[PDB]
Amino acid sequence: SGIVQQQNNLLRAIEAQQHLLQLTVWGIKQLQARIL
Amino acid sequence: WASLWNWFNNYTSLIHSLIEESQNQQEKNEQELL
Repeated sequence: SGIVQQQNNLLRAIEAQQHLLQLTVWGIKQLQARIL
Repeated sequence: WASLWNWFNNYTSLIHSLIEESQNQQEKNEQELL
């Protein structure tokens, strides 16, 4: 059961990393808009 | 941008919690199953 729980743990980590990644994408597009 | 920094902060702390819990569970699985 610890293996199945660990798969949930890593999936949740991957999901939170994706939200952080999308925030960095937002910032890059905003920086590009102000520079050009 | 101020809101962006606050969201960066909230997600960084959330991710560290999820990683820590994954580390603890990995050590538990290694001891309980190996």
